[PDB]
Amino acid sequence: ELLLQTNLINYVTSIRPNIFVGRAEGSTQYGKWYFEVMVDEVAPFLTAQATHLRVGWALSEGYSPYPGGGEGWGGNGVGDDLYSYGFDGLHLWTGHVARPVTSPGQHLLAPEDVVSCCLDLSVPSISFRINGCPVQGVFESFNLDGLFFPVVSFSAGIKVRFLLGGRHGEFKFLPPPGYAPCHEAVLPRERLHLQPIKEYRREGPRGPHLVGPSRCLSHLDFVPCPVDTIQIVLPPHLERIREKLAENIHELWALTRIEQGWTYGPVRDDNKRLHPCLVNFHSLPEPERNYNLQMSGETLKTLLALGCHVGMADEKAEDNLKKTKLPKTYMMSNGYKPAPLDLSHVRLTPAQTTLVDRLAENGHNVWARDRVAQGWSYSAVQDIPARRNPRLVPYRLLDEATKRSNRDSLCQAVRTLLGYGYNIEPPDQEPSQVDSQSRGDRARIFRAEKSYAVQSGRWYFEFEAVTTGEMRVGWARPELRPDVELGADDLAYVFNGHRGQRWHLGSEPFGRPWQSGDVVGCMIDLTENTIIFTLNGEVLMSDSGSETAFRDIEIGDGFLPVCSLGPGQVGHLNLGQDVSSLRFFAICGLQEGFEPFAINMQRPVTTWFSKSLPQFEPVPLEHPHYEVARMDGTVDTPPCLRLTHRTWGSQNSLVEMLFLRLSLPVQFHQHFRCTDNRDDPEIILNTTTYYYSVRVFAGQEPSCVWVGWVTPDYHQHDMSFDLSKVRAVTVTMGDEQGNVHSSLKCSNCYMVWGGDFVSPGQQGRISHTDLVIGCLVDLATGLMTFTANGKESNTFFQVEPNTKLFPAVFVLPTHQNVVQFELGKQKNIMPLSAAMFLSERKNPAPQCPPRLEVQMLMPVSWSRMPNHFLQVDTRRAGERLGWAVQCQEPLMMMALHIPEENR
Amino acid sequence: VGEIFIYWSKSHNFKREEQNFVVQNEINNMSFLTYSVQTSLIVATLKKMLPIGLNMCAPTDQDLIVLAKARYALKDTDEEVREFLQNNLNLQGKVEGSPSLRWQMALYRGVPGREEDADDPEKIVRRVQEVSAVLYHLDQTEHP
Amino acid sequence: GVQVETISPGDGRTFPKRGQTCVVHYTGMLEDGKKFDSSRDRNKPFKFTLGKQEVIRGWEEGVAQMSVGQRAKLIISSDYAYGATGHPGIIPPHATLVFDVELLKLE
Repeated sequence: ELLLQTNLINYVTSIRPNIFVGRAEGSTQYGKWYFEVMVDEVAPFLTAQATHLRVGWALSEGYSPYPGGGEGWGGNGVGDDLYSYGFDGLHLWTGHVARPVTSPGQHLLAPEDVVSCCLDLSVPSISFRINGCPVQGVFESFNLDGLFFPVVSFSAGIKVRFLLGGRHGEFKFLPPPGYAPCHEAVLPRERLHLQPIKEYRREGPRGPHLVGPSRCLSHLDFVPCPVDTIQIVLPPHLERIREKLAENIHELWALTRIEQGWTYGPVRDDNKRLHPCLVNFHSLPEPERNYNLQMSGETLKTLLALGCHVGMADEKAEDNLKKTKLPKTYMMSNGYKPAPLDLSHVRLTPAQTTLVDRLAENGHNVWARDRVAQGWSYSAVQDIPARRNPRLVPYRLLDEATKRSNRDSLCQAVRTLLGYGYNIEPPDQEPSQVDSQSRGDRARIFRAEKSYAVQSGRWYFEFEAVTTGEMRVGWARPELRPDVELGADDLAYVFNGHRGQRWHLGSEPFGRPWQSGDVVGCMIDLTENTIIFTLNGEVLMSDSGSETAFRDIEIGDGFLPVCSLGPGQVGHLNLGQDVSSLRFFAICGLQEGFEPFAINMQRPVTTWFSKSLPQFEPVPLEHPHYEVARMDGTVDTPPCLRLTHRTWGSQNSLVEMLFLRLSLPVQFHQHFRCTDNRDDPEIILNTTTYYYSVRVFAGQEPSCVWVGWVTPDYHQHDMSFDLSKVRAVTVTMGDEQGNVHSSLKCSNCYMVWGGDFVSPGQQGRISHTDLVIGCLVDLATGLMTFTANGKESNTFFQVEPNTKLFPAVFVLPTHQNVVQFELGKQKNIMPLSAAMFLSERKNPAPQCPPRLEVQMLMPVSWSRMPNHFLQVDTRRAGERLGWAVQCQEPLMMMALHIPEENR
Repeated sequence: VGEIFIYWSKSHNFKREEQNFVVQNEINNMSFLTYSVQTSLIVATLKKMLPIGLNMCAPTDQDLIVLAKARYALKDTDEEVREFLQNNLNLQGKVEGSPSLRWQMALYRGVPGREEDADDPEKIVRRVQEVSAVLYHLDQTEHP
Repeated sequence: GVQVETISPGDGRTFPKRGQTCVVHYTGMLEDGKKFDSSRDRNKPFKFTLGKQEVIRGWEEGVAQMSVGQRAKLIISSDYAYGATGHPGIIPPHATLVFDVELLKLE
């Protein structure tokens, strides 16, 4: 528990199909899904550690198992966090806890085993079947704030196959009634295939490509959100047109019908191309003419709702408008020619075209919302009897074919309006910065290891931009921070060629933007203290015309190659170990005397990257905003750790969620026991209950404070935190015929909201008193209770033996004095120190040793990149065999384990 | 271009005449590139052509280039430097001496057609003398 | 203690008999889940003869219930394990031991 532990562990990696399913209010996605995994080969012990193979489901946002070491002893796969739920033949895995699950003929997943996974988002629940035999266990009541995808996690030595139904793997067992094959969940714009998850690295023709974050859909992206139109009231001067617009669109529609070959006939015979409605709009039946009259009215009403200004301009143009002549051949049995008004003169402006796009989107979204209300859902394969459609998805996710199929009709409609002579002013498109992500924390930074820092000489390296988006490349100081944008501070001199800027302590125009395939050559000359950039061999010049990009550079501790890729970006960093691989070194730099950065290194240069997994780190002693004071105990107060906001109530003040914990955990016992104000010696010396309080200072709104405990695997940097955001799941085990034997609740955050203890009358008014929330834990029974101002609360929790819990406080500061960890005690209740430190196990005197300190959650941190990666082969075996994943070459790593943090 | 730059450096009236021309005509040298010695096209053109000159000097010849630069500092004529190199054909950068002369030399061999060249001691002396003179005068120019 | 839970099935017929020599691989863990021993780390099967009291009572009673080729998890209480004394420096006093044992062959 004190010395760091070491051990050799297998590398573990995850593979999924690009299938995403979720739930949301009014979503267009079906609820029940089913898939299978068949195991062809497994080597139980390819290395000294047992082979890893787990199958199950995972949540889009949150399941980010990076290669190397993570929670516990590394090798993180399905079920090693509260975002994934896995099965390994013998155990249900979740939250890094394995719970044995009964099944006929139990055994670890072996060759020729078929695992059937069922996900019912209605309950919600996840269930398994092994070789058709039910697995007597279920996951339920888990969070539904993302998209779920099938996943298999594995170590080297496996060969398996996803069976997704249809032409993507024929199921070996019949899906349970109501569940849908997962091959139906593939989005219209995508093609089914197997991919890794949250990869920062891949292979490519000339070497490894570095990859930026991947843009992921949200479960709310499937909710059609059209603009309301019923409250719109049609104006009379639009009403007059409404009719003629209906007739004109009908003329065009019938023209297209006859072009495609439609003939007039009394009944819907598409086989013979018969068309009773091919008759004139005036001759068209009244219900149908009215139906068209509506769609027209909705078109104009949507035009109004978007904010478009529509106004009569020229009646002379309306008079001039002439119907195009129709060939006599176009005369079908309708006995009518659908004459359209020749609108050739009319030209659409680019803003008008964007408007047409918006009308098409709104119309499609309205239709989709209506169908969802009827009870329809999306499906790659149409099924009219089942109310499953291949188009029932929000417009943004539709394939280009249908999108243009709609834009054509909408553009013709607006053309008709303009021809009738209407000024059509698009709304002022007020900029709306989406800022969906934190820019500083979004782009992933890849840098060379600090030990490679160069302090003299003339060095060169190359960076090919596979994509053409946001990427920066250049030289960084060893102390570069991971959460700051490159060049936003003084620690990096970089070039951002999406718009052609230099970055150091800010941006400046420089150079020209690259295109796909362009190679930027970065040179640093430490004899002249300059930095030069070349694009495809040609030096990039400033506006002033200077060849150098930066000058008067202080050497300091040296420089490192660095790059940053934004979401969806791909680069290729060539440090020049193989001098022949460099593409423009000879053209510029070789004769100038620059040396490739890694010219004479036996081994490839190690790199580190900015991992976006929030981690708890001690509060920096020089933090610009947060200060922690270690208050000594007195005769009337216990030891305390007080938090204050230095920059409160001033310009530059930072006000955001703050997630704090204490450096040391309390650990529950291995076995739980079977079923005036002076401490009583025997009670205090035989008690297993421990206490600590949090004082929320007056002026700090209790509604912005959460007090309690966290487990070692809390990694949520949620700026809008609520107790509803806490990860939770229930694992239920029973017999063959139900009869639940056990139902365990698993979570990583056990807290009480400060708003629960605000008096209903006091609500809405600031208070002048402090709020003291006390937390009690019985390490021998697993029970957790809370009190507020001495009054017991109704919130209680139950944890399993061996659970580690860190005291924690989540707060949004609203005052200079925020909160105070009070490490005191109660009558016959021991302080935290007695549970945290073995030497103090029987010492009732509260203490706060130096090791106990306040830590805050930091969103990004540096992480070493493995020098070698698992070689996974994914391929479509066949229309019946499914999609095969294979991994045969073993790969191990020596892992250093911090006992107290369980990572 | 190198001989023209050498004349620009040696002869001194030519400098005033260039400067007077540029100032009197108010022709912006920066516009042509994209007043001062840097703006002077005589040195700029040679700085642009220099890589093409260094490219005919094999990496092994760097030490000879330094020696020739020393002679030109001693103010020897071109013939004197030519004879100096001719007799001191030795003192040629050895590949085993440093890794730099290994990877540089490998890359230089890589270029097609660079196998028959450097066979001729007269050829080596030609190139070293020329590039050394150019570099020497460029040094004087860049650092007054 | 000892309780045995199958992981992979064996032949189900050939069981160790007193006096036979069992060849096994094993991976030892404390009840907390901390590895403390593994024959696979040394890459050499461990051999022991039943009845000679060479291994702790937990192994003696557990491996006897496994068929050749079977892999199984043995959970051994302290009393059947090193118990109160505790193998100093490795096993704390009063520790329950969890082993992942594969019975390769008999000889």
